[PDB]
Amino acid sequence: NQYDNDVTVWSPQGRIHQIEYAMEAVKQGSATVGLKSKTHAVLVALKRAQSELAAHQKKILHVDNHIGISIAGLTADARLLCNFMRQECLDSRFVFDRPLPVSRLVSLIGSKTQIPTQRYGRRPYGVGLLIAGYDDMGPHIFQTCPSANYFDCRAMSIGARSQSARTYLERHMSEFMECNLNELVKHGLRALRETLPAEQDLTTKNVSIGIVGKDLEFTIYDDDDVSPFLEGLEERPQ
Amino acid sequence: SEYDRGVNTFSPEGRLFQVEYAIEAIKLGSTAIGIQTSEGVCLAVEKRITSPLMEPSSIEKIVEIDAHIGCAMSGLIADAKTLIDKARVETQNHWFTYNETMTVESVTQAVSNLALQFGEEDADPGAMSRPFGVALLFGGVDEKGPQLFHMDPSGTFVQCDARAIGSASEGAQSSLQEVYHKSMTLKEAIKSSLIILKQVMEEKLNATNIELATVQPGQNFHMFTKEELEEVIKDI
Amino acid sequence: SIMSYNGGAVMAMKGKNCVAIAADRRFGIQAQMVTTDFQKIFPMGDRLYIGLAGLATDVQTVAQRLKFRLNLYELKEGRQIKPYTLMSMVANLLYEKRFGPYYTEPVIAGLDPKTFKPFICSLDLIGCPMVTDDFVVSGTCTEQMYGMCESLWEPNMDPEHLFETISQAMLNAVDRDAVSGMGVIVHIIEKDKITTRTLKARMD
Amino acid sequence: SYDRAITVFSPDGHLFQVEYAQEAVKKGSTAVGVRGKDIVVLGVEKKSVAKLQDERTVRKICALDDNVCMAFAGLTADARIVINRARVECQSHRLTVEDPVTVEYITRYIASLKQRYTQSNGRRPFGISALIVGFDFDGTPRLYQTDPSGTYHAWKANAIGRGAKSVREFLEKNYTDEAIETDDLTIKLVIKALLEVVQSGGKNIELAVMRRDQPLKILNPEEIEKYVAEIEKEKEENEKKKQ
Amino acid sequence: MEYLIGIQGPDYVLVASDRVAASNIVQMKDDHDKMFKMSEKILLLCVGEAGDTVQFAEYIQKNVQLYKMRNGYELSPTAAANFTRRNLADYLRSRTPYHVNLLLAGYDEHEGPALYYMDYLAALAKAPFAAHGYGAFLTLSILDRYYTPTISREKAVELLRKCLEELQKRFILNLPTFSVRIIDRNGIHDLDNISFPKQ
Amino acid sequence: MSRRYDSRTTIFSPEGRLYQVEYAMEAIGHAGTCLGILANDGVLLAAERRNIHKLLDEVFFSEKIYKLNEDMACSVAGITSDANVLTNELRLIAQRYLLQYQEPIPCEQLVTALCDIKQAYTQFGGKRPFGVSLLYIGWDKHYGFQLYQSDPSGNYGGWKATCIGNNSAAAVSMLKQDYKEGEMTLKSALALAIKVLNKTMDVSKLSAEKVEIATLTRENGKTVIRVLKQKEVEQLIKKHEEEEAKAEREK
Amino acid sequence: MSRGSSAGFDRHITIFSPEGRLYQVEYAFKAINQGGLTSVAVRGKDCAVIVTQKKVPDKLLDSSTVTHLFKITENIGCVMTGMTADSRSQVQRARYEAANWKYKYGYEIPVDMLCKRIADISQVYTQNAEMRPLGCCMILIGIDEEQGPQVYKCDPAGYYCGFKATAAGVKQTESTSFLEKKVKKKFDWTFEQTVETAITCLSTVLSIDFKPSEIEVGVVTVENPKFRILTEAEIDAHLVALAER
Amino acid sequence: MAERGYSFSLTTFSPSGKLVQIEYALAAVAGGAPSVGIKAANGVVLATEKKQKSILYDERSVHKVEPITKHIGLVYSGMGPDYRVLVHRARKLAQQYYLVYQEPIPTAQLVQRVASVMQEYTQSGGVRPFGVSLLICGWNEGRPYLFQSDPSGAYFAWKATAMGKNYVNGKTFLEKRYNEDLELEDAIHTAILTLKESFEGQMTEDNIEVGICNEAGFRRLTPTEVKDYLAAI
Repeated sequence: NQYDNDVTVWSPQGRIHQIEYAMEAVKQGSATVGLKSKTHAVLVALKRAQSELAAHQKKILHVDNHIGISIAGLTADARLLCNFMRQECLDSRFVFDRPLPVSRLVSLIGSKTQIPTQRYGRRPYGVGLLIAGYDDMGPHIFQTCPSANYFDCRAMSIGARSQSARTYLERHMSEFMECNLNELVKHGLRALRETLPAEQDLTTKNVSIGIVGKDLEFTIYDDDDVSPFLEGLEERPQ
Repeated sequence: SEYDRGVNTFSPEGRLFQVEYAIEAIKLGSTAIGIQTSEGVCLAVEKRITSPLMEPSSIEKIVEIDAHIGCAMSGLIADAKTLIDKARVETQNHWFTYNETMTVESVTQAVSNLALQFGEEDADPGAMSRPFGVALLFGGVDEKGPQLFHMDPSGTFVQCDARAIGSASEGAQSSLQEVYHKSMTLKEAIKSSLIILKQVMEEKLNATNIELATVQPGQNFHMFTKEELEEVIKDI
Repeated sequence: SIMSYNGGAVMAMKGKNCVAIAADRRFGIQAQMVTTDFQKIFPMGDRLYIGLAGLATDVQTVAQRLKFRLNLYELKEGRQIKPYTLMSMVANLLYEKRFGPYYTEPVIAGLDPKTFKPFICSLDLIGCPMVTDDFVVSGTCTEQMYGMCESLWEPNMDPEHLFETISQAMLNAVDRDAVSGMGVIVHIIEKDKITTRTLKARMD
Repeated sequence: SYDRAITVFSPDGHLFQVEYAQEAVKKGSTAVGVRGKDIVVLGVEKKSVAKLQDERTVRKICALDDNVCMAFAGLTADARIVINRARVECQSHRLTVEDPVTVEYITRYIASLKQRYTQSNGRRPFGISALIVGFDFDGTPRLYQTDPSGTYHAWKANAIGRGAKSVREFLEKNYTDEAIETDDLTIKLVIKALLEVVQSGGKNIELAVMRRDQPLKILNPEEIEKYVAEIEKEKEENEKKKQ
Repeated sequence: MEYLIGIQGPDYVLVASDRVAASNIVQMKDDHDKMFKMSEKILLLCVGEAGDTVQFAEYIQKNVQLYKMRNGYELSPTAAANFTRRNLADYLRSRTPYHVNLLLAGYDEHEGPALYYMDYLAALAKAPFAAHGYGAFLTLSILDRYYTPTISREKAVELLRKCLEELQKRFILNLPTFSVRIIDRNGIHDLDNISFPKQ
Repeated sequence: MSRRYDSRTTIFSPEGRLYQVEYAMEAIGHAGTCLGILANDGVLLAAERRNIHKLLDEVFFSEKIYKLNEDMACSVAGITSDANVLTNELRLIAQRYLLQYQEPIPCEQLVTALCDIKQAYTQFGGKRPFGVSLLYIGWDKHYGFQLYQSDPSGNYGGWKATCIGNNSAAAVSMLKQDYKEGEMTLKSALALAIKVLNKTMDVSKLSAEKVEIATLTRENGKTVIRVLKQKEVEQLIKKHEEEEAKAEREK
Repeated sequence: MSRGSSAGFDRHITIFSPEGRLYQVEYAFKAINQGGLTSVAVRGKDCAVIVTQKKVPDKLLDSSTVTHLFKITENIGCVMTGMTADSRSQVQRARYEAANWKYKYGYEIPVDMLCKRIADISQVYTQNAEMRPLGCCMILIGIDEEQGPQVYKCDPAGYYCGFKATAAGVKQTESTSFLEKKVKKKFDWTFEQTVETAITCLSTVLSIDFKPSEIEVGVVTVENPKFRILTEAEIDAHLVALAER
Repeated sequence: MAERGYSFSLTTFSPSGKLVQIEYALAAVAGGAPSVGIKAANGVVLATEKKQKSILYDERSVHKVEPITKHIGLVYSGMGPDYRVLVHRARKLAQQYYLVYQEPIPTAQLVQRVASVMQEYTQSGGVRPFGVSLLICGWNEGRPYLFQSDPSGAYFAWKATAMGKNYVNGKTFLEKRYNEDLELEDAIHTAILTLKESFEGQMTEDNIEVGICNEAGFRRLTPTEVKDYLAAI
């Protein structure tokens, strides 16, 4: 139709269709879950392999010693945004000699990604981000969207089939805050597993875990460092 | 018809139309195969010569990015020229600044950062007007050993044990999946690459129809001469 | 100092129905003479001439740029430029370089097209025009030229008297200047003909 | 400041502007290049002779440098732009490198310029194809072809423009080491290939020859007519003696 | 300081230049060519500030050769001299000025031989003979004394030898060898170097 | 925005054609006839005057013929104000060459520079092309007397005799039949021009106020460019009428 | 061509129709009426008066901020009609232009010069395609020392003119005919007569008896050139005087 | 907000070879108020009608006959605000010429520069052509000049011409009334009669504007002078 090609065209219903299509771009990606306790923020990303002979695509990126992200949607847009966030964190450490507070970084992201939603010939970023951070206010989980809106969350899941993960997180959100690190990671892993097909199970090949905490700088566990977190997982309840 | 939408319009399914069309353009390219073993990476491309009067040596579908990194391309080669030039410049820049060889992954990342830098508005004059119509296989040897990376016009790059790009990449990929095991040797990798290329090539496979190159730990990028090509092909 | 780098002297003088313009012919660099036939007087029309003194490089540059602009003017307008208009064009060209000036001081001698009334003027290096009714001088020996012209000039001279007056003024003025001379060229512009002469001059 | 994207991908993976530039090439007069042992020969069809036109002004064969020359098919004015850019590049290469260009270097430069015009905002691709011949410092004869998309290849012999498919079929059936053993045989091969598509039997042929270490040479109509008479004599001899 | 000299005959131009490249007190090179061949019948002789000379001369050479390629005919020596002067004058007031002194020797099929003098300020003069350097102060008077317009090329070479011998006798600098070229209707010809080999 | 209102002037058509250039050529075909003829002792332009009206003030120099420098002149067909733009550009190019080399610009170089400007408008910028075809006559020391023709596409070519504008194809047929290479003089060339204009201007009879003729010749090492007076064109037309009448009487 | 002919994009961008019209400018003139209000300006012998309709439907709206009367300088006043945000942008531009004119030339801008400047700025919108014209009309009043009171009107087309009296908005045709009748029977217009004429024109074309809160009045006089907006007390005094007669 | 205009042409060639936007600008001109120019032996008269749509309009506030220099006058037919743009540009061009050459610009030169501006608007990006035709009068070298400049950027020199409504009939009337050797007073009478041919209703000294150019310069006629001329007719 005539209203669904340009990001500068309002539809007669008060919507912008290009922004919703970028939202669909985020929904096409593989699932990822983020949750926080009193002291830790955990991202667990289900990685997807294009072929049987390919490595699983990286989903968790370093931003700074206290901030990491997991991505859904267009990977190159995610790399653009990650470079921007890294530059902001380095600017903060250069000027103020302090780590940039997470919510200020998320505000900068929202400001940067709102601009192309109003200018002709631009497009929205087609990437959704889960941002795990730790600062003076404790742990933080943030969700950023192609619409440039962002949410402070107790827990969140984005990507394909993320509604099941969101239901599980709804169920155990009351438990999350008093969990220790291993229990929190296991909650995230169960939520991520709820988005899997029946045949597929969580393995050290398709699971990536990012953790940040009070005394713990942001760390990524990919293949063999994931096994201690996978050990002890009960079989899928079905 | 083609100017109704801008180059940066999302489809209702969340895909950029132009990126999808470039992906479709790559299916018209000649087939390239990369195999990563523990002893090195092998790359093999069908030259796809159209006329007897054309000189096959003037087709360069495998190029040296650096002494330790080579690149096979599929799709629109003229588009791949600028990406390859950028890769060479980035490797030399990294050597100039840090006095060391760039890893294969960081070179692939640098090249992939260019894939979506196209647009009509909010651009400098002469900036890219469309995505590149190429798929690249980077094969190199760095401190992490031998590595093979696939890059596509969407800007996604992935590590691969073995991969086929081009026109027959589906059947060739299925053949790669049965043939490839982790402890494969480089000689077996080269032989299996040539077998699959012979299976999928429309023409008969001789020492002039194909390019084959290897990167190994301790040996630079090496493009197989036609005598070596005939040595390998003699028993297929 | 800069204006005296190459030497040179130009003079224009008004007659009854005629003009005269004369220049020395030496091209030299400081004390060393290089050539003795350097052109300093350029035609800008059938009855219009501009003489340039100062840096030889700026003499050549300004003559060529003025020829550029004058040719464009005479193509856009199907007429020959008037001497007053040429003076204004030269002044505009010089003032465009107010802070990076060309080191030349032009002298313009001509007859009005369709009127044939004599016109002479001089300009400074940044293009301040000065129209006189008797004579204008420019170059490295303007004091000597002023002495000669103030003594010898008379109103309503016929072209032969004008030639003798401007010739004697130029010869005796450049005989008294170290970096000018090596010959004098005189143009007499009347309405029906132009006479060019080279004077017998000292060559030291 | 005009920043429109003119060359874009179509849903089937095609760049329609590049294909249309190729169709513009296909409407140009035929050009044939043959690479010999000691000689490279270029030959261009003249689609019509106006009989009032100054020939020197409409030549389709031009020298890029002392050792490099090119013919083209397609749009003449685009060809003029490309040729001037290549000439500037050849001079700058003689300056920054103290040697002349190889044929492949200037071919690469031309091809990359064309590719840039297929992928930059606010401009359409060039509508020409080029045959570039010359000799390297090693004395090797070189023949290359560039197309509007920006791809270039090396050829033993090639044809571009209208009717280039039949001329290429003829060259594939005819190009041989024995057929290029001498310079005269190479020239006759070029003229025979052109005669497969041109009318009036050799009055519509412009022919140029580059020999090793020698500047570009243009055959005057007398030499072309003498070669055509030789070719027709050989045709008659073969027909009568074999039949 | 580097020496240039040109003598224009009725149908030829003879040019010579010193072959010394010096830095501080040491002759670094003793066979240094200061002549640049713009075209088949044009020579540019350039002296002056190090770096400036070759940059400007090669820029001019590139442009003259490009003109020949674009147009199919060559620039005349007068046109080339004026192009050189215009470029030098434009550079004079720019951010990259060239401190070069030039002789342009040329032969035109219609205008005959031509010799042009250009100082670093980009004043262009046409001269029957000219010289550049401190050694010009010692040889211009000899040229004034012995030159005639009808001088033959062998008499021209002898007169040049007189000038160079005067340079040997009186000039404080050691200039032992000179490159000599002649331009005529048949193009540029390299004559034997005029040398004064110290025992 | 831009995209939906953009005319796309500088893009290829599916057949490999440039539509705006072809339509500019149609505009050229509409305009008044200009003819160029080269002889051994000069060259001439003869243009049909389309500004014919009794209330029009007499033209200053010429309606369609523009001097470009001391040695060259041109005639235009197509859009008039576009032709004004182009003639100003040509004068600037010639003076730039004169400033650079201190010699007059050769004719082909001037034509080539203007044609490069035209081609640039055909390839990038999204602007419409110039709707002007030009005839150039000139003299230079390289090739003597020269006649050139240039199109809105930026193509140019040299000619012995050529025509642009209204009925240019019939005029070209006349020229092919009647022009004699290597033997034309300015008198015979003027006679041929009068006959060609008689045929091409079929609706309106040849009168001296309907045509403008300019000749370029050499005198004493100077180039002389002169538009013929009305009486001279009247005499040429009278001579042509006498020639036609006597040729009829013979037949 | 044909009456009301259209070709291409002449209904969407400011390009000529086959009849030579600019449809977007006409649509902007309709945008003026979209506001739904009407204003009248009348020139006296020693004064100029602008009276605009003031409508405040709801009590939640602070009435003091609902004005179409603005002061451009101390001595120049204006009434705006049409789209409110376009009107306020034009008011800001007019204030800037006046201040800059005073700064550059050292005396206050004449009313006709300010009107001409605004009109030039809007003609630019009529000739450039990437922006729409403003949907507002500006009426300026002031006192020129040489020529007395001045009423000038500029419209979206870039057309401007001086008026003896003028109107803008929904009922401006009826208002113009009423003012034509009043100006034909020319009698010496004092300040009171000018104000009453403006108010009675508005009240007769809107077919309502007015209240001091329903209209807004601004005046300039020769005695007091400064532009001043009448308070509700002065307006009620004028309304009482008009009602008794 | 984004201040970038369109960079593509809005006037392009039709398949028949015409630029339809310029023809539509000419249609706009042909719908304008009648204008007449007559070049007499010793001057030029430019007469236009300005019939206001109401008596509420101040006739003296706006002028259609405008001075460009002390020796050049302008009048138009078509769209008034476009005319104001062109008047401002012509005044600036005349001043720049005077600044370079220190003499008043010849009429033909100013006409050429104004026509160049109009052509620019026929070709540049994102603009429509001007919708006016200009009649330009001047006195130079003891000689009167009358030019007409069209929206395409083409200009013509005229002895007498008419623009706007009924301009074909006005041209016929002029060519059957105009003769050489005419004086300025008789040319003024003829111009007023040409306006009267297409005028509707009564013509008064306020319904029309008249400017004259002679050796004394260009000036607008005061309504009293126009009333005297109308009484003479």
